[PDB]
Amino acid sequence: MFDVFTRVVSQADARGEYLSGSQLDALSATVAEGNKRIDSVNRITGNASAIVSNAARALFAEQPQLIQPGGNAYTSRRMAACLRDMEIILRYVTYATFTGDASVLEDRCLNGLRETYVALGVPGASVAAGVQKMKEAALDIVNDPNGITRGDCSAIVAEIAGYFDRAAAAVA
Amino acid sequence: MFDVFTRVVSQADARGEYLSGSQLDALSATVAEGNKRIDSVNRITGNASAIVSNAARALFAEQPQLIQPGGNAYTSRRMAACLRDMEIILRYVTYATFTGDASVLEDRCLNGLRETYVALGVPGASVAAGVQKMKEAALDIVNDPNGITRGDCSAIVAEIAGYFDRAAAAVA
Amino acid sequence: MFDVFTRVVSQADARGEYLSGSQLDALSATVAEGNKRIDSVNRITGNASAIVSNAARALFAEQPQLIQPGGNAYTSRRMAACLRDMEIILRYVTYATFTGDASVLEDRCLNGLRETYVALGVPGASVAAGVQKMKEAALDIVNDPNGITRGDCSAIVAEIAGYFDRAAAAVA
Amino acid sequence: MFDVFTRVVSQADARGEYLSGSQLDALSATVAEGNKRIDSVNRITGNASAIVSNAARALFAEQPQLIQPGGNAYTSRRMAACLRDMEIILRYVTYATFTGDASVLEDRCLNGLRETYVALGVPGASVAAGVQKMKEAALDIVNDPNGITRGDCSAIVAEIAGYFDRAAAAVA
Amino acid sequence: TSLVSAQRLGIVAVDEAIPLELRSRSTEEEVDAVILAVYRQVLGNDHLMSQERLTSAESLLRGREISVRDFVRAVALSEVYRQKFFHSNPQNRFIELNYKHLLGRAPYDQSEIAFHTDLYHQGGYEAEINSYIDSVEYTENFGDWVVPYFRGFATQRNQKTVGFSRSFQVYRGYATSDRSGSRSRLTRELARNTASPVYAGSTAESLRGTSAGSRNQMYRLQVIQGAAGTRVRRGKAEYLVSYDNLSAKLQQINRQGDTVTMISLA
Amino acid sequence: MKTPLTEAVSTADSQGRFLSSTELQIAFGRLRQANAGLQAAKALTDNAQSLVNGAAQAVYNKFPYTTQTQGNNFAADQRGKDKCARDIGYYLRIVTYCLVAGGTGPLDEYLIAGIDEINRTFDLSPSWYVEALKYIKANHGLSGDARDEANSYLDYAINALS
Amino acid sequence: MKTPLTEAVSTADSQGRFLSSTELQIAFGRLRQANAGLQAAKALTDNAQSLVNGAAQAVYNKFPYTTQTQGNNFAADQRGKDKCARDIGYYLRIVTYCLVAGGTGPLDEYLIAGIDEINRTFDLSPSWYVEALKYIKANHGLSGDARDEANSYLDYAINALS
Amino acid sequence: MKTPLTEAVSTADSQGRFLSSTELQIAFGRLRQANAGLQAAKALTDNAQSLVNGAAQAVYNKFPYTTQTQGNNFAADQRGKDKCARDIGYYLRIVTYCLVAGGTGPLDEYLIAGIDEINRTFDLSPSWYVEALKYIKANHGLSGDARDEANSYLDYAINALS
Ligand SMILES: *[C@@H](C)[C@H]1/C(=C/c2[nH]c(/C=C3N=C(/C=C4\NC(=O)C(CC)=C4C)C(C)=C\3CCC(=O)O)c(CCC(=O)O)c2C)NC(=O)[C@@H]1C
Ligand SMILES: *[C@@H](C)[C@H]1/C(=C/c2[nH]c(/C=C3N=C(/C=C4\NC(=O)C(CC)=C4C)C(C)=C\3CCC(=O)O)c(CCC(=O)O)c2C)NC(=O)[C@@H]1C
Ligand SMILES: *[C@@H](C)[C@H]1/C(=C/c2[nH]c(/C=C3N=C(/C=C4\NC(=O)C(CC)=C4C)C(C)=C\3CCC(=O)O)c(CCC(=O)O)c2C)NC(=O)[C@@H]1C
Ligand SMILES: *[C@@H](C)[C@H]1/C(=C/c2[nH]c(/C=C3N=C(/C=C4\NC(=O)C(CC)=C4C)C(C)=C\3CCC(=O)O)c(CCC(=O)O)c2C)NC(=O)[C@@H]1C
Ligand SMILES: *[C@H](C)[C@H]1/C(=C/c2[nH]c(/C=C3N=C(/C=C4\NC(=O)C(CC)=C4C)C(C)=C\3CCC(=O)O)c(CCC(=O)O)c2C)NC(=O)[C@@H]1C
Ligand SMILES: *[C@H](C)[C@H]1/C(=C/c2[nH]c(/C=C3N=C(/C=C4\NC(=O)C(CC)=C4C)C(C)=C\3CCC(=O)O)c(CCC(=O)O)c2C)NC(=O)[C@@H]1C
Ligand SMILES: *[C@H](C)[C@H]1/C(=C/c2[nH]c(/C=C3N=C(/C=C4\NC(=O)C(CC)=C4C)C(C)=C\3CCC(=O)O)c(CCC(=O)O)c2C)NC(=O)[C@@H]1C
Ligand SMILES: *[C@H](C)[C@H]1/C(=C/c2[nH]c(/C=C3N=C(/C=C4\NC(=O)C(CC)=C4C)C(C)=C\3CCC(=O)O)c(CCC(=O)O)c2C)NC(=O)[C@@H]1C
Ligand SMILES: *[C@H](C)[C@H]1/C(=C/c2[nH]c(/C=C3N=C(/C=C4\NC(=O)C(CC)=C4C)C(C)=C\3CCC(=O)O)c(CCC(=O)O)c2C)NC(=O)[C@@H]1C
Ligand SMILES: *[C@H](C)[C@H]1/C(=C/c2[nH]c(/C=C3N=C(/C=C4\NC(=O)C(CC)=C4C)C(C)=C\3CCC(=O)O)c(CCC(=O)O)c2C)NC(=O)[C@@H]1C
Ligand SMILES: *[C@H](C)[C@H]1/C(=C/c2[nH]c(/C=C3N=C(/C=C4\NC(=O)C(CC)=C4C)C(C)=C\3CCC(=O)O)c(CCC(=O)O)c2C)NC(=O)[C@@H]1C
Ligand SMILES: *[C@H](C)[C@H]1/C(=C/c2[nH]c(/C=C3N=C(/C=C4\NC(=O)C(CC)=C4C)C(C)=C\3CCC(=O)O)c(CCC(=O)O)c2C)NC(=O)[C@@H]1C
Ligand SMILES: *[C@H](C)[C@H]1/C(=C/c2[nH]c(/C=C3N=C(/C=C4\NC(=O)C(CC)=C4C)C(C)=C\3CCC(=O)O)c(CCC(=O)O)c2C)NC(=O)[C@@H]1C
Ligand SMILES: *[C@H](C)[C@H]1/C(=C/c2[nH]c(/C=C3N=C(/C=C4\NC(=O)C(CC)=C4C)C(C)=C\3CCC(=O)O)c(CCC(=O)O)c2C)NC(=O)[C@@H]1C
Repeated sequence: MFDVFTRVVSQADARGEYLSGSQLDALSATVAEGNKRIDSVNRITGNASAIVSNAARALFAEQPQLIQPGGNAYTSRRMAACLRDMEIILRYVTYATFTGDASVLEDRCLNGLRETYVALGVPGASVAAGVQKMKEAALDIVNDPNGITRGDCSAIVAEIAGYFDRAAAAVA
Repeated sequence: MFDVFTRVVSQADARGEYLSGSQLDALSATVAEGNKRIDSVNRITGNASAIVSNAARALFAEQPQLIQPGGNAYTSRRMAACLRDMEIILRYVTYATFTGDASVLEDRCLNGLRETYVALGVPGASVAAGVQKMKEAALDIVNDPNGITRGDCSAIVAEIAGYFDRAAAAVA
Repeated sequence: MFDVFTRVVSQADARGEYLSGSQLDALSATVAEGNKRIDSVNRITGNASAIVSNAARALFAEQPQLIQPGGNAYTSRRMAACLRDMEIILRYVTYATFTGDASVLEDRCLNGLRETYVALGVPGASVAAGVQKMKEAALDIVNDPNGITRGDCSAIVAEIAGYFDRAAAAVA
Repeated sequence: MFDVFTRVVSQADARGEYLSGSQLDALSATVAEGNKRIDSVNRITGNASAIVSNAARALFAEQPQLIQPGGNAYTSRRMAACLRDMEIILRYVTYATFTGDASVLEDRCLNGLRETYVALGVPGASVAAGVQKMKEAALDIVNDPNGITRGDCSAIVAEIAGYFDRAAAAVA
Repeated sequence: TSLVSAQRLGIVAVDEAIPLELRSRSTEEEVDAVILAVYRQVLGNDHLMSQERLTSAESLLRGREISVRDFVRAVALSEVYRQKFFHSNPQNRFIELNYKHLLGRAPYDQSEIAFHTDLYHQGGYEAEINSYIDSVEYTENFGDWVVPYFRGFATQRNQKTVGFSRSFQVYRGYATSDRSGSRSRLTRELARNTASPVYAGSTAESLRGTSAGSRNQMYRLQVIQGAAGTRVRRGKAEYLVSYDNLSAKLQQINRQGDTVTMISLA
Repeated sequence: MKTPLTEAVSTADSQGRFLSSTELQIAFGRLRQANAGLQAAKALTDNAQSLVNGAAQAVYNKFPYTTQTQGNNFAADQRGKDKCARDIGYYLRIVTYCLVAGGTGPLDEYLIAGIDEINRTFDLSPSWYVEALKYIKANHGLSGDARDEANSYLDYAINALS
Repeated sequence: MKTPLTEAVSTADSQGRFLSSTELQIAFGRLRQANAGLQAAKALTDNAQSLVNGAAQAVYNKFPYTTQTQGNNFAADQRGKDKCARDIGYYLRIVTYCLVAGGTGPLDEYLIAGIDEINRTFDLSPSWYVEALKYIKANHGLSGDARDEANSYLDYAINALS
Repeated sequence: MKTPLTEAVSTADSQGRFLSSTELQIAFGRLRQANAGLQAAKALTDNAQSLVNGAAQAVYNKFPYTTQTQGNNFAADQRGKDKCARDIGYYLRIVTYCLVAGGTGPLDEYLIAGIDEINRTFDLSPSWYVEALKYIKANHGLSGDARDEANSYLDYAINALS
């Protein structure tokens, strides 16, 4: 996988050139944002169970066919797997947030996921909807202004929202 | 894999026939060439490192784009992988020379190599060029009249050249 | 070793507890069975040689491989050892009956006996068979209603059967 | 494993010495016996099945206890194992004959074989008897003057006898 | 196992090992790490010379042409594996090495030995090696993408308890290897379906006090004894003797005709 | 197929090694043997019919019940006698391949692997074929190296069947 | 590509775990280092032409036969000097990547893996590059954390060559 | 220990087979070669001192810096000259083993396995030893099969170093 730094290095090497002064400055701006990135990873992580269970509850209420007998999330093993997938996706979203690059999410989570669901008969569109609900609760949790040094986290929130949107698109 | 002898056996068995007198005599003619065959394998093997290294230097001199940054032979791992591939091909050509049949080279080295290189982005045409340079040096080494019981090795040299050509044609 | 009384005592001391009325009453009932316990021990002991030799003779009759040349009970030395083991087991069974607790039989006789027999090639399953024969003969002797004050010894007879069964289970 | 040549090399290298002119001559003498050695290997190999089965038949005829019910070679699985062991021993003896060194026989076949048989209750003395029968039939096959370039094979025959003897010693 | 036991038994590092899986779109470093782990496991932690590496099989794995399980099998079938573990070993030692290297456990029963001796006699070396890697046990523990790892120190479904005790015979410590052939320490206990005490890590140690002689060392002799003198109470015995009395004890055991199964420092 | 040259390369390839002097000596060993093997092949081939016919009759003589008993597995009718001659012809022809190839490779690949199952399924006695193979050993008329190599393959088959 | 951030995720992913305080502390460790690393990369980059030419001459001085002996592997001609100058530039450029990445990942991926085979195949002495790297260590003019991290990568390359 | 005889048994043992004509042919290849191998070994042995001295001098000449430069890895002093002559003697002695054994086994096990790590750790150039081996090839005075085999081992070592 890449992180925000090695992404720049890898592109530089293919061209055989040192990082420009503006590329180093840009990475310095990334470093200046490091604490907010760490806080957002910590906040999502601390609430992971709630994020998953609430989004799942919201999804099944919005989409009752999923849990009716014969529905895809019916039976304990299928429900268990569905909850696991939500958590896996959330976990890899935080990985991408931690590293500052989507490569981990794409390579280790999303690659092949659409084909997996198509083969299994998992409704990918319902997965994307559950990812949207997780996205919503996660960003509210990250933006919660209480109990934390005050500042502007809009950039990190946008970056996180992108990773969620990436996940939702990969399945839907 | 087949050798020169079992190649004829397998064909004969497929027809349920004994080898003909013509076939046995052909095999007896191969036996007469055996010493030359062995010498040619020995000579190529004794010079394997130089054949590879000189062929590679000559290839990177003619095709400097391979060894510029972002080029396919750039970075140590790719350069080392490239040199390995050259030595592998030469190794399998000596196996084919030793057995007197192309199957070992084709079954193990060449079959699927084109497709593998295409997926990797390895330039198959440049590999063929390198195989050509190894072929030219290898044939000169076999033909060196010094230090060996003089004789006509034209037949064995033509066979060895054919094996190099198979290898070259299989990558490009 | 423990006897029926010290077994209860040891458990109570570990709990830091006086024996309860029920436990004392249970021991009182044990005391009431004492004469029948004593009689059973005396009856087995008085017939010990016959019990052992008859069981041994019956064993070798049913399992002639034991005494054929090369058999584990062949040669005077091994036959003698085998007869001794039968006597040893019967003796410790009578000890356990006398004390009313298996600890003597388990600690002094059965512990490690399977390990000894496997290590030395003694056919444990045949020792078990002989023990079973000794069990049947001893119980007959204990249960004989002649020449003794009549009463119900089923509880002591059941306890004795348990000791033989332990012995048989331990060697195999 | 060592062969007759590498045996001498290994000893020489440990002493940091070139092979002495005496050692080279002794090896040259080994080479001069090469054709007899090959013939002895070929002859024993060509009769392997007869050698094993005849010796096995003779063994069981001489030692009926092996195949009586309860015997160590009774039941198809154990009889099959027994025939396998005979074949194995013969096979490694031919290996040692072929290499001119006992290392293959000792390392692959005999090392720990006594302990295996003792552990399992395989009568090692009977195995040794079986090996002896195979040895006698083998040496007669090797020494048969019919249909072979006449000469003195007494040295090779003695060496082979030594391998059979070592096997017979090892199992018991 | 937990720290309290693992520390005494010298298996803390085994307990904290994490299965290594080759993921989709792995980096060059991850492939390198996987190749290293396979060599350490399948070759029993020998020092691996660069001349011994499987150049081609490594390339194919790196190219995603073959799975991790294929690469494990390539190494197991290689001449390196053969020379290390097969050509100079008796069969039963070879088989327990295959169980350690390929399944990460010790053999459970004599019939496993019998099965694999028969298979070697029937189909040779390749058929023997393939039986481990193609087995249900291999596929369900490691599948195609996870490097094998030692399992014998953890409770496995459908294991025998004695698998745990036997693990200490084939796993001798982190800084050890299966390099010197030799005989199996398991032969007798497999053949007779028994177990042996675990003397590993610091469990071999016994108290010295003032009774351990001039060097303050005790040696633990494990013997199998019979009554061929005083009465013998157990067919299996242990003696603790100081260095100064060790020769006398051996001679005593020898004179009695009893068998020494193991000796070690205590 | 298992022959001196392919085994040499197979071993070398597994080690990722160029052929060395060890393999060259294997090639020389093959050359020493090849001409005698080719001569043995021609001699067996030329007398194939006589050998096959003779061998088939040898089996009938030693196992007369094969030509007297009715059954799919026996040669009491023309069908079985033709099966039998074919089979013996297979053994003979594949043995000549071994002489050409310089190893048991052809026997292993085409005849021996699976022969146990064939004989069991179709109730064919391997003792029949052993007798046919012995006849061929006794009548092929080879000598010297040609004889030694041919008999090794005939015995290899015989050992496989017993 | 080993770096603190990728190693943290790799470890957690192998365990199927969410990132915890342990991985958070790794990130803080990265942040504490990153600005000094970026400063070092700029300083090295701005002086690259001088460090590379100076390092190459240091190699030529220490090993004068490299500029006097004919051969493809030596730098007695302009072709070899250009190759040598290029190679040293690779080491310096890739070292600046390690400072950006905060780990040896770039050296491992781009340079170290396979360098033994290259030097062996083309008959290049690793001592030449050790001398070149030693020159850079003494002439990059860094201090503090930028010096310490930068020297670790130059030392890391040297230890790989020895 | 790659050798014709051990290879034949190793293969047969791996397959769980008796030796067959394939392995017998391998033995014949060995026998055809053995006397020449022993003769070469005798000739190299008798000339050991002159070959080693000559080879070391040929290296010192081709690489004069090795005699002029201080350092544990160079032959400026007697210590280094001793080590160097010792090393070249190892190469020669083990090559004689290969001729006796009939294969590269002795070079593989005693010398080549791990040589890369030694040369890198102690900063010894393979090119030095390559020159030594080239000299021995040019001056062992052997002919015929002895020349061919001995050169194959000398070239095997050379290729392993480059
Ligand atoms: C958007 C994400 C929200 C936000 C974040 C924010 N955080 C800081 C500063 C810090 N946060 C931490 C975090 C931790 N310290 C620890 O010991 C651990 C436990 C392992 C964690 C997670 C730290 C160390 C700092 C720096 C010190 C400080 O408290 O200031 C800031 C301030 C700016 C900065 O980049 O440091 C901000 C903005 N703030 C909001 O208002 C959002 C809701
Ligand atoms: C074309 C290949 C060149 C050529 C070859 C050539 N060789 C021979 C004859 C022999 N070569 C050998 C080889 C070896 N003997 C050994 O011991 C080893 C080392 C393991 C080797 C490689 C042998 C045994 C012979 C036969 C005896 C002899 O010394 O000649 C010939 C002659 C024809 C023949 O078939 O023998 C030839 C032609 N000759 C050339 O001119 C080409 C450059
Ligand atoms: C089952 C065991 C059988 C059985 C036993 C039984 N015995 C008694 C009573 C007594 N038995 C004795 C024993 C002895 N007195 C001695 O002097 C000796 C020698 C040391 C012995 C062994 C005694 C003293 C008594 C008590 C007095 C009496 O004679 O009765 C009973 C009666 C119940 C009781 O506990 O007293 C019983 C039941 N009776 C059977 O029918 C079983 C076959
Ligand atoms: C003791 C073993 C008996 C014996 C043997 C013996 N053999 C030879 C000579 C040869 N034997 C062979 C063998 C083969 N040639 C082949 O093609 C094959 C098949 C692969 C084999 C097994 C060969 C090649 C020779 C040399 C040529 C020849 O026919 O002479 C001798 C003679 C001495 C020698 O070393 O050559 C002897 C003595 N002889 C006996 O009397 C014993 C019963
Ligand atoms: C009744 C004894 C108590 C109770 C029940 C309760 N259950 C849920 C939610 C779920 N129940 C299940 C169970 C199953 N689903 C299956 O497919 C199967 C196997 C065939 C089982 C056993 C599941 C999966 C859920 C969650 C998803 C869903 O709602 O369908 C709830 C609501 C929980 C929530 O957060 O919505 C409740 C209330 N609750 C009590 O208090 C009763 C004593
Ligand atoms: C839940 C919101 C929805 C849902 C999910 C669902 N998924 C599966 C099964 C699988 N999911 C995956 C996905 C992954 N495995 C991984 O390792 C990773 C990458 C790290 C991912 C993303 C896989 C591979 C499977 C199949 C194997 C397995 O289940 O472990 C199921 C079960 C399908 C079945 O038939 O059993 C379900 C139910 N289903 C819904 O209805 C929701 C919309
Ligand atoms: C050198 C002249 C050219 C060159 C080569 C090059 N090849 C690769 C990668 C691979 N080559 C192979 C081929 C084989 N592997 C084997 O084991 C065998 C025998 C069966 C063969 C024929 C494979 C499988 C790979 C991929 C896996 C691996 O990297 O080892 C590379 C590396 C490419 C990359 O790392 O992305 C290179 C550079 N490249 C050139 O530019 C030359 C023309
Ligand atoms: C013959 C002179 C008289 C006789 C014999 C008789 N013996 C037994 C029983 C046994 N005999 C032995 C003896 C040995 N077993 C050994 O292993 C050895 C040492 C090698 C010897 C000497 C034994 C141990 C027994 C008992 C166990 C067994 O039956 O094998 C009997 C039967 C006794 C019984 O109760 O079954 C008899 C009849 N009897 C005469 O009247 C003869 C004059
Ligand atoms: C008879 C039914 C079977 C039989 C017996 C047999 N046992 C041994 C040897 C031993 N038996 C014991 C058992 C004990 N010794 C004790 O001191 C006690 C504790 C109170 C017990 C339970 C022991 C320790 C031994 C070994 C030492 C000794 O022999 O005294 C043998 C001899 C074994 C040998 O060959 O040495 C035999 C024959 N054998 C059978 O075949 C019957 C099934
Ligand atoms: C009877 C239908 C035909 C027949 C029989 C025959 N059998 C043998 C020899 C053996 N028979 C067996 C069989 C078994 N041994 C076992 O342990 C079991 C399983 C419990 C079986 C089925 C074995 C192993 C042998 C060989 C060893 C032995 O002799 O015990 C022979 C003699 C063969 C020989 O070469 O000595 C014979 C004659 N023969 C006929 O003609 C009948 C039609
Ligand atoms: C036959 C003459 C005698 C006999 C033999 C017998 N052996 C066993 C069991 C084993 N034999 C071996 C030996 C080897 N296996 C190998 O792979 C090799 C090296 C290539 C050797 C030397 C082994 C390992 C065993 C144990 C495993 C197995 O059972 O295969 C038995 C079976 C014992 C059992 O309890 O089943 C037998 C019968 N037995 C006799 O009675 C003859 C005297
Ligand atoms: C509970 C009453 C007592 C207790 C138990 C305890 N056991 C272990 C560890 C192991 N237990 C076993 C046993 C088995 N494994 C099997 O597969 C089988 C069936 C075939 C059995 C009987 C094993 C093998 C282990 C070790 C491996 C493992 O732990 O998985 C522990 C853990 C010890 C540690 O330090 O981890 C404990 C706690 N402990 C008590 O205090 C109770 C008296
Ligand atoms: C060098 C100062 C001394 C020396 C060393 C020597 N060691 C071995 C072999 C091994 N060394 C180890 C040690 C380890 N392996 C590990 O993984 C770990 C870390 C956890 C350690 C400490 C092992 C396991 C081996 C055996 C495996 C293998 O050799 O590959 C040798 C080789 C011996 C041989 O080739 O037989 C040597 C030479 N030897 C000396 O003379 C120095 C005093
Ligand atoms: C300089 C210290 C000395 C020197 C250098 C020299 N190098 C080469 C050839 C090569 N150098 C490399 C190195 C790399 N390639 C890479 O991709 C990387 C990683 C990013 C490195 C470090 C390689 C691979 C080659 C060979 C291929 C090529 O030609 O580029 C030469 C020429 C060697 C030849 O045979 O052509 C030279 C001269 N030479 C000296 O004398 C200096 C002391």
